[PDB]
Amino acid sequence: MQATIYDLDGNTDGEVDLPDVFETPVRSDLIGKAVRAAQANRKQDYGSDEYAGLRTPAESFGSGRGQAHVPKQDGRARRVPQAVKGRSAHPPKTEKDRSLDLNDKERQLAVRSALAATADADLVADRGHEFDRDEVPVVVSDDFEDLVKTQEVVSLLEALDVHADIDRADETKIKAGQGSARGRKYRRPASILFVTSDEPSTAARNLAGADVATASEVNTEDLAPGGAPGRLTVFTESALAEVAER
Amino acid sequence: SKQPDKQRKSQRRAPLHERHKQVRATLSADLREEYGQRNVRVNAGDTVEVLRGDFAGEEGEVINVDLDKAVIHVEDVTLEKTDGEEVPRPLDTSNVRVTDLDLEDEKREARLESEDDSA
Amino acid sequence: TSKKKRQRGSRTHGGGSHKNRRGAGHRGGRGDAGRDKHEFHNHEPLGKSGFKRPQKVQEEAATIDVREIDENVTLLAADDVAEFRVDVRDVVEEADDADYVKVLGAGQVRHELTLIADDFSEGAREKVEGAGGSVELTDLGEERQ
Amino acid sequence: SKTNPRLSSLIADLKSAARSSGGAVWGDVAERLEKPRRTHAEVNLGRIERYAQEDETVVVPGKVLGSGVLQKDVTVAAVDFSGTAETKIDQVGEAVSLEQAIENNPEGSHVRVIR
RNA sequence: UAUGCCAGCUGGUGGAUUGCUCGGCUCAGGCGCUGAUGAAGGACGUGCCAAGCUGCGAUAAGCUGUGGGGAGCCGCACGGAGGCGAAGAACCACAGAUUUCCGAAUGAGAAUCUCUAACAAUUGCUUCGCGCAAUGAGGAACCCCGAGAACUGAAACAUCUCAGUAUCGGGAGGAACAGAAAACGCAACGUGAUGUCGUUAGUAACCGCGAGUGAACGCGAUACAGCCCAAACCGAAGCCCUCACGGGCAAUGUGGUGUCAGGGCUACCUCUCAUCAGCCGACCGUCUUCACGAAGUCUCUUGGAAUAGAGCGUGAUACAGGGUGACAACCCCGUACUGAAGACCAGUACGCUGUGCGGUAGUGCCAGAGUAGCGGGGGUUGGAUAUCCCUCGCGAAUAACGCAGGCAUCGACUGCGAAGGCUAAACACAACCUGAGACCGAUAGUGAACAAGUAGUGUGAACGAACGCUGCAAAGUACCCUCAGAAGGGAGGCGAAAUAGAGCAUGAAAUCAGUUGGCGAUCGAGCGACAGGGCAUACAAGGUCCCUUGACGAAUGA
RNA sequence: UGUAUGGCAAGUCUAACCGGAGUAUCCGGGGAGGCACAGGGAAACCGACAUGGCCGCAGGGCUUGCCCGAGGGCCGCCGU
Ligand SMILES: [Cl-]
Ligand SMILES: [Cl-]
Ligand SMILES: [Cl-]
Ligand SMILES: [Mg+2]
Ligand SMILES: [Mg+2]
Ligand SMILES: [Mg+2]
Ligand SMILES: [Mg+2]
Ligand SMILES: [Mg+2]
Ligand SMILES: [Mg+2]
Ligand SMILES: [Mg+2]
Ligand SMILES: [Mg+2]
Ligand SMILES: [Mg+2]
Ligand SMILES: [Mg+2]
Ligand SMILES: [Mg+2]
Ligand SMILES: [Mg+2]
Ligand code: NA
Ligand code: NA
Ligand code: NA
Ligand code: NA
Ligand code: NA
Ligand code: NA
Ligand code: NA
Ligand code: NA
Ligand code: NA
Ligand code: NA
Ligand code: NA
Ligand code: NA
Ligand code: NA
Ligand code: NA
Ligand code: NA
Ligand code: NA
Ligand code: NA
Ligand code: NA
Ligand code: NA
Ligand SMILES: [Sr+2]
Ligand SMILES: [Sr+2]
Ligand SMILES: [Sr+2]
Ligand SMILES: [Sr+2]
Ligand SMILES: [Sr+2]
Ligand SMILES: [Sr+2]
Ligand SMILES: [Sr+2]
Ligand SMILES: [Sr+2]
Ligand SMILES: [Sr+2]
Ligand SMILES: [Sr+2]
Ligand SMILES: [Sr+2]
Ligand SMILES: [Sr+2]
Ligand SMILES: [Sr+2]
Ligand SMILES: [Sr+2]
Ligand SMILES: [Sr+2]
Ligand SMILES: [Sr+2]
Repeated sequence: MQATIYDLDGNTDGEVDLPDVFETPVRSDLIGKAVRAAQANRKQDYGSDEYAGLRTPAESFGSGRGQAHVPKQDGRARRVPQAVKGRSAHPPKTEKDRSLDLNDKERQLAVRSALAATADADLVADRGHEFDRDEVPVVVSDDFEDLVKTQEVVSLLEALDVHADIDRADETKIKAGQGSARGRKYRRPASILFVTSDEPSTAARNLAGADVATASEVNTEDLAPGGAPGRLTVFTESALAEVAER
Repeated sequence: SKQPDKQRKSQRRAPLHERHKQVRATLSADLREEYGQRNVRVNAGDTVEVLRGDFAGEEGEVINVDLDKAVIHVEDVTLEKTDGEEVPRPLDTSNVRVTDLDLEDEKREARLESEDDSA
Repeated sequence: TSKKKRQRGSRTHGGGSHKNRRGAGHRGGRGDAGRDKHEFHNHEPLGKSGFKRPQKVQEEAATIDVREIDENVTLLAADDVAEFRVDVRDVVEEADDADYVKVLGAGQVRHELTLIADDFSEGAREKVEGAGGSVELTDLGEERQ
Repeated sequence: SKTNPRLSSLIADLKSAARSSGGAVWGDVAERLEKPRRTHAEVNLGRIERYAQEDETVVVPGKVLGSGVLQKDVTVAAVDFSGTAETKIDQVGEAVSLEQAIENNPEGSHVRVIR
């Protein structure tokens, strides 16, 4: 198919052929499997102290004093799982493999499928993104990589009728639960992904919910956050070309 | 650190010289233009305007700056005890704005006027 | 919902009487215990059988059936096209760490092939010669005497 | 329960064609595709060459693999073909998707089931 | 209706629950020795008033210097009194001063004290004098060398297994150990120091051939680095102490040469950039710390308080996180960007000085003995005839010789020179620093969020808890009455709230006081389920229900 | 050792590790090696049906009982 290139003013500047990978059939089950694997592989090993509750010479008195055969020390119960201050019976273990394996072919197919989901305007709108376009992904010229100011990227996205997505992501949610105590108090909607070629866009990175990536290493996660296909993306002309052989 | 526990810890357990940054208030439009700073370390000679509490809108001289409790006393910003004595209501400098400065110290004036440093 | 997830409330977790899931007595001893007494069933019988030759006096031959060569001749355009001629040593995988290359005779030979290998089976010759072809033994293959 | 959306659609399409049109094959193929993956067909070319004939579409209720030789000018229809299978079939005949076979022949006529 | 039963209401009791996190738990990166120059640890001191903790040491919460920092300060800990600070304090970094007693504890003794100069004790050097030095003890685990169980498994048990594990003795370091082939043995026209990781593989091997046990060569990686003696031939040409003088060592050999690309000697060719000794000496990177650092504290409404809702506006290489009277990019700290310092890499790399690599011919000059090897007895190992080691006995050759290649002997072949020595880097741990989290969230998580190894128990070894939360601000309740009264109570005052009033957010159940509804002093006990009646009921969140008659009308049926 | 789902398929998967980077995630390398592709025999050693016959389910075909009949079933035959 054909993809319309846009200049830094938001006007048309020709068109190049939209590569073959954008016609790869959308496969949400494989995309979801790849995101599930990526999210799991960054999780840290944890577990309670191997000796927690075992640091006592507590012994059971056995039969005779009208008491249950529970290990006691200084007339206080210890060690056993049913005892207060006792060991955890089946606790989280550090030795546990918390990683998920994925075949390269299966993962590569998911990258290709997620890239393709980016080319369907209805799937992108189904995902939740707010925009006023027909043609998707938004293809921009390589001169996008030379932009320095964030405010300049706002102007271009306003000219491209695609800024409404950043307004959607300009609302932080204060999560329910104790994640707050561990550093995970806030979260926000995922907005526009910016795929460049040389270096990730320093100019676009701070935009609400925006994620910046490069064509050589853009993965399933930035292409489909949370496993949900169809992210409103914007490619650089050279990025569109390089993302073809992935 | 991004961790909340460590963040609050470093603020409460901060040494005395590092507690100066805990008693900083925003400068007025004129003072921001004059010295090239957005905020300043509140001194016991400065005039301040209350922007947030129950005393919002009131002006007054800064009578005391407690570094340990990271709080300030401003003139007439008081509470009336049961006996009748008017005791100061401590204010967080974050809810306050500096209108006039005490430049009796040569070092503070020089620090405010230098483009490479800040006060 | 799994089997494991439906166990809360069952008391016994599928173990029958609560007197069952105790120690090793429920298993009849630890590991392979009683492989000749109470649990002799479906166990390989006791004893020694045969001998082993030292591993460095052992030869490992790389094998290939005529059917594998014959089905892939048109696809093997990177090898000699005579009046087809193919050096089998260049076709078989893991032929570096192997002692010798042997062509076996399973399947059909629909083409006229001139195969070069270290060893051939009686049936590998019969099928190649029987369809207008030749069999060439290597200088390493000159051990058959 | 199938996890692939494309297979779920193919089964639904094979069912629609079995009921609407006069076909008995597509509903029979749908029933095998609803069965576990291990029971699905994993057929090599040497079997299509042995049992198929020209002008009779070969229907594989699974996947076609590339071992062996195929000389016959046959049209093979399957859920998927391996890279080598599709290449070797297109050289002498035509490798068609089961999805196209339902559109080209909704009545399921002149067709041979191979597994 | 008393005693009383059930449910509820008001108030307690209790401290669950919800919310909160100054603590834990785990992972990751960095870094890593201390001590006779007396450590670590402990004791006793030390403040204006000082019990605990922390700090400090008779100069005692401290003294000096440089730098940073800055108008405040006098630790935890908000008191009273008083004091210090522009003579630039506090505070932080680096450096230094002081640094009681016991403690390896070292003059001698001793429950932290005492008695009349002290490296006690063991050593090396030696001016033979404690003159100059060394050792001792500590450290989270890691590391190396020795000693070495049992429960257990085998459904008993003895070999075997648990296991060279637990535990014990000795010892080093920041890492240890190992290490430049008498190797390997995909047998080769092949590999080429050593660790380690992946694999080889639960393969070979062991084993009441039961249960169990269990490598290696090779390969892919990580990191890479190779050398010094003894002897031959030289023979004092040498080394140590001292400023010197001078002394000490050394023919029982200091020093030169040399070290399997064998070397030496003799005769020659050429040449060095090898090696060894020594000088200089980083970039980068990583870890930590620091400087700088954009933009609203505008309108209205609610509120005790606006970070809320509605409205308007701004920054962003900064929309990580925290603070702030409620949810904050723009109020404060920070965060991006840029820059700075220290530490580690590393006294390494590079560079340099000096030295001199190598080759030919001849020469039986040299080349590590209780060894190699054999035997008796044991341990250990996968090591089977073929592991490694200990012990008793025996015991060789001399490169023209010897060892190895998984049974012995002999021959051939291939590999390699033991019985002397050193060696960077890649790997282990987590004390210490920093970072991180689908970990726990105060009966959890450490025993320990609190006085925590605290209170407390035991002669002792040892054992060992519980206790988090007023409020936006102490505004932490003046005055009056009562009372034996700083008690308590009443009234009163503050605050949005005192049912937030001090172990003070919330405030469950068990349960207690008072009280409401129902039952109740002639009557029977799994306490109820389902039906149906009495009596009782503010709203809200349910709105149906009764009777005449009529319609429909299964089975059944006058 | 089964099973369900998914990728690839006469193949399939990388391990340690290396480079990149948005730096534990992730992108690209890495096939060492494992399992499968032939078995039988203690070993020496030898080395197989890309189909020859008959039934016949599903499905297809026809002129509507008659044909073709994957899979499956019964035999042949082949390796040791
Ligand atoms: Cl064998
Ligand atoms: Cl097949
Ligand atoms: Cl080798
Ligand atoms: Mg516990
Ligand atoms: Mg909750
Ligand atoms: Mg300034
Ligand atoms: Mg003494
Ligand atoms: Mg036993
Ligand atoms: Mg037995
Ligand atoms: Mg063992
Ligand atoms: Mg070996
Ligand atoms: Mg020398
Ligand atoms: Mg043993
Ligand atoms: Mg606790
Ligand atoms: Mg309370
Ligand atoms: Na304990
Ligand atoms: Na009891
Ligand atoms: Na793990
Ligand atoms: Na049980
Ligand atoms: Na090899
Ligand atoms: Na009574
Ligand atoms: Na360190
Ligand atoms: Na005290
Ligand atoms: Na000191
Ligand atoms: Na000494
Ligand atoms: Na002496
Ligand atoms: Na037993
Ligand atoms: Na017994
Ligand atoms: Na045994
Ligand atoms: Na504020
Ligand atoms: Na012996
Ligand atoms: Na050898
Ligand atoms: Na508690
Ligand atoms: Na391979
Ligand atoms: Sr008894
Ligand atoms: Sr303080
Ligand atoms: Sr304080
Ligand atoms: Sr069961
Ligand atoms: Sr037990
Ligand atoms: Sr038996
Ligand atoms: Sr291979
Ligand atoms: Sr090397
Ligand atoms: Sr020697
Ligand atoms: Sr032999
Ligand atoms: Sr409690
Ligand atoms: Sr006792
Ligand atoms: Sr009152
Ligand atoms: Sr009765
Ligand atoms: Sr009727
Ligand atoms: Sr692969």
